[PDB]
Parts: sequence; structure tokens; C-alpha cells
Amino acid sequence: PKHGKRYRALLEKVDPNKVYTIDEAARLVKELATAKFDETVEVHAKLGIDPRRSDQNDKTGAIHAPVGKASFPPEKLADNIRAFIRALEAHKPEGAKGTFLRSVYVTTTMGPSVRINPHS
Amino acid sequence: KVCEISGKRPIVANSIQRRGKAKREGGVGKKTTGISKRRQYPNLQKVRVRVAGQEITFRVAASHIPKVYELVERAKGLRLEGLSPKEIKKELL
Amino acid sequence: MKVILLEPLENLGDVGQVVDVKPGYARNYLLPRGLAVLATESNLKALEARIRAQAKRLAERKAEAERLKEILENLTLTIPVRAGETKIYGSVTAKDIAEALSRQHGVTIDPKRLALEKPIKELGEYVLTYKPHPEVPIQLKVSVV
RNA sequence: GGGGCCUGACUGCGAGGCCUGCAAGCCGAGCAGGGGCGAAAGCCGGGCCUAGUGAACCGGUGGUCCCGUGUGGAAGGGCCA
RNA sequence: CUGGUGUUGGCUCUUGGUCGCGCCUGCGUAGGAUAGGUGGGAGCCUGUGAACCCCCGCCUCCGGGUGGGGGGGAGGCGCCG
RNA sequence: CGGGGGGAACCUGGGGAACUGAAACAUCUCAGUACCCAGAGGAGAGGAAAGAGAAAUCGACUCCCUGAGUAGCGGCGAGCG
RNA sequence: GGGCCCUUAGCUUAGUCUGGUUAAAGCGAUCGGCUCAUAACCGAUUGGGCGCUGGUUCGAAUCCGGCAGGGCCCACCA
Repeated sequence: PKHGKRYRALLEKVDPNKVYTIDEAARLVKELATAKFDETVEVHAKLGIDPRRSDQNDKTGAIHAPVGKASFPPEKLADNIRAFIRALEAHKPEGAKGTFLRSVYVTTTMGPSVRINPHS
Repeated sequence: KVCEISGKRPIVANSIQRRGKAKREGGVGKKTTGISKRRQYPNLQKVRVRVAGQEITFRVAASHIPKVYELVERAKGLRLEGLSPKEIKKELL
Repeated sequence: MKVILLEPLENLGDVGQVVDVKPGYARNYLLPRGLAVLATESNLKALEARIRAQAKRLAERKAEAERLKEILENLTLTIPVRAGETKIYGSVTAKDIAEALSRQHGVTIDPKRLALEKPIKELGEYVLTYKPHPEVPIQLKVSVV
């Protein structure tokens, strides 16, 4: 139709309109990463920076990178969600106005995405 | 004129004319080119309500309009007849 | 502009209901035609004061109407009708089932308010139920002489 | 007139005078700081000189020992430019 | 003279700016083909019925992209290249 | 049962000038003065804190003395206070 | 001195916010046919360091900042 079944049942374990913590999130990464391999946790985040700025990721202001696997303890995935949130907040340009951590969503290589908060 | 509920009437106010840039912003300030006396009248309208048999009407500052129907309500506790919407209005409080 | 209703209207209706409109509408239509009134404390409370007084008023026509449930339903009917064979002599209706039903020991009944139909007029045994909300079931006795 | 380094077209002052109704205007040795040129003595607080200009008020920027309406901070002032 | 409001209410027709969200959109060389970026990335797809054909609608760089439905039936697809 | 009309000033309320001063003049001044009007009374007004404002403070209102030509207001002018 | 509109081959619209791609046009003269003229009347011609110094990227008219050009209006002026 649009998506599969190994993903169609994962949409049942995530609220379409809800923010989560780095605990209930790094935990929900285990049940949505139902792939025959080590699913990868990728924390995607929208930034509050200008794309066509030489002194201020991609050319649309959306950075992202993986920092965990689908088999890593629910607490070992809560160490890099705080370490990847502090790694970025460590490079916010001078004249970069607008909520930097604009939009953060954590998903796996395959499984669905859960919009989580980077401060809890 | 005057509101039959609140007794609001036209007050007197001036008509100040400033010029220049507000010190707040650019600078120097504003200067008054002319002050003039004038009135501010209430926004009063006409309110026709039934109450009893007769009609009855009100010159009431729009702001208080509701207070008109507040009376038309508690007006059903009094004995208002004798063909006279002049005494019925008088009556209302 | 909260406003209690009356004649149920479209996109806003059903008596005693409170739906806010625009002063303009209420002020020059609803109140003028008696199709609603100001949702004032005055009325607004006098609403519930008539909302309960009809629920607790109906809670007496289905409460004392239910004391008649567990009483004259099981304590079956004992009717000594003057029948004979396969067709009684005096059928059976309120004028019968009820009438004598009263005699038994003081049973007050209704003319058609039960499960009435045609007057029995057929010797055998039948059983009907009271009415309504939620009513009580009681039997009959097609006696013979 | 020509050239080689240079920026004293410094900051903090300023004895004592010229001129003068007021307020403006002009000249100024010398002391302190830190400098430039010169081997040195020394010279430099713009230009051979006399014009190239505008009191206060009100505001703008830049700072800064200051004041900040009970207190903290702000708001807005003051002082220097 | 004029806009915004108050007095100022019902009913539909069509419409903008926004944020939600759900879908789509991208066709210079070449490349199987109409490649939005960038990261994840070796597995999903299929009995939530895949390969194949017809009707049908939208977009269209007229090349196709793609949604619905009956039939149908156990096969499509990525690395590699 | 009351009102109506009068009263030399005084009093409160609703309205409210210009000459003049600024050595012109428009903000400002004269001035909430003159005057018109309604009302009160031997007085009228005000009056028991949604106050004052910096004191472990005072404690209705009114009047006189100070505070004080202070604090301030001001084409930071005249002047107002 | 306060801002807010704007900057290619002669003139004067471009394309540029949606880079790895073709800069085209009218006017302008020249050259040819031209007819027994001229708007030529067709034609063929015929050019852009894309203001400039620089950044990113294999790439810049196009996206990255650091300065000027006018034509625009706003407004203030002790």
C-alpha cells in the first residue's frame, strides 16, 4: 500500500501526537526495530539556522546521525541521546537566531519515528 | 445626550495635535501644533422592548445595553398595567 | 452569550439547552419570539431546579412503580372464573383479570395498561406482563365451575 | 625644491601675556606619561602667517569611576567623546 | 471624504495568509529509468495476497509517474553492476 | 406630605474667554481668572484610607504656620510650582 | 546625517531565490540581395570580464559574505 507490515504494527506502539523522554524513547527503539538485522537508531533534528549562510548538516538546515543499535540496552541509548544533544548544542553559530533544537525525531533504520524531547 | 441606565453624558476633551518624531524613537521630540476643546459623546442607541402590554424604549449607552434586558426580566415581579408606557418606564427601578 | 433554548432549532436545539449565540441574534430574535431566554443565574439555576425535579419526579413513577414489581408479579393471580371446557363464560379483560384481581386481596389495575388484547374467551392458561419501564411479569387463572 | 625613516593632525596640563564691555579670539615656555627623527645639540601638541565659520536649547551615536524614587535589576538620566 | 470598531443578525457561493497533519511534487550529460537534499542502510516485499493483462482518474518535459477496482497467482526488488 | 421665587458677599457643581506676558508669535502665560448656568446654606465643600511613602513610620476631613520659591514642571523661554 | 525600494553585449527585461546544463532578445552599424528608393523592405553578419575583491563546492549570471552605482519612495531637521 505505502508501507509494510513489520512497520504497520510498529505504528501501534507510538503516539502520532506525543512527545516522549530519553527513557521511554530509547526503550521504544527495541520494539520498533523489528528487522532481521541490527536496526540503527538515528536521531534526526531540524535546526534553527540559515541554509544559504556561509558562517551559519545539509543545505536545508536538517542535521542527523546514528548513535545506537536495536540491541543496545535501553540505558546505553539514553547516554548518547544526551551526548548527541550536547554535542550539537556545542556548535550553535553566533548569528544563528531561532530555536536551534527546532524539531527532534528519533527513529531506526527501518522502524517508525517517535518525536522526542531533547531536554528530558 | 444622556444614558438612562448609567447616566453617562458627553464629557469635554481636548484635541491635541503633535508633530515631529517621538523622542522615544528617533529624537528631538514632538511639538504641539494646536490644542482644541471638543466633546466626546456616549455611543447611545434606542432599545425597544415589550414588557407588559405597552412598548417602551431606551436611550441607552450601547455599553450598557444588556442592563436593559436585566430589568425586562425582573420586571415580571411588579404589577405593570394601566395603559401607560410612560409610567412603566418610570417604574423600571 | 449563553442562552437556554426551547423550540429545538437547527445547529442548536432541544429545549432547556444552553448554547451561546451572538448578542445580535438572541437580542432581536430568540428572546423576542420566545424561542429562548438569557442563560442568567436567575434562570440557569432554575433550569436544573426543574431538571432534577422531573428526573426525581420520574424517579417516583419508576420507583414506587417498581415496588409493584417484586410484589404483584410473583404473588401470582388467583382468578376463580366461571368457565367451562374450551371457551369460558365471561371472557377475561381488565373488567375481569383486573376487577377480581382487585378482590383477591386489594390489587389495583388498569383498563388496558398491562398487556391487554382481546378478552381471553378461551379456557386454558395464559400469562402477560405489566407496562412500562421496565415493567413486571404476572400470570392468570382460567378457572372453571 | 629632493629624499630616507616616520604620524607630536599625541593624552594630562599650562606659568605668564596679547586682544577685550561680556563671551569669544590668539600666542605660549615649562612639568608628567608614552613616542618619532637624529651620532648629538636638539626639534615635533598639524600646515610661512592673517579667512575657510556658528553661543545656548532639543535630540543622535560611542563609550564611562556616577545617579537608578522601599530593595535588586532595569527604564531614563549625568559625565567623556 | 475615508478605513477600523460599536449599534450589527441569520443563510449559503467563492475565496486568501497561516500553522497543525495526510498525502504528492522534482524528467541538463550519461545512466536499465522523470535520482529534492543528507543520514540510516542489507533487507523488506508476499496468505494485510506479489509477477501479468483490461477498464478508469490525475499530473504530464507526450516520456511516463501513479491511485482505484475485477481477474489473477507464488513471484517481485536492493547490493553487486 | 414636599418643590417653584428671593438673598450683599462667601460656597460647590456644569460650562468657560481675550486683552496681557513671552519685549513678534502659534506651545506656554493671563487662568480654570472674568463671565454665564444649576444648586446649597448659615455656611458650603471635604471626611474615616483599595491613603501617605521609606520611618521597627503615620493613622478621617478641614483651616492657619512651616516645609519651600524646595522637589520638580518649562518653545528647560517667559514663567508655573 | 533616519530608514526602504535597486543596480547583464548601446539603450533598456532576462535568466539567478529552484548551482553542477544552453546566456537570448529588440533597438544599434556592417555586409550582402537588393529595386530603377527607401521605413532595410529580406538576408547574413557581427558581442556579455554577467560591478568587484574574495568563500563554499569537482561547479556559481545563479548560492557566501566585505565594500560602491541610480532610479524609489518613507520620515526628521536643534
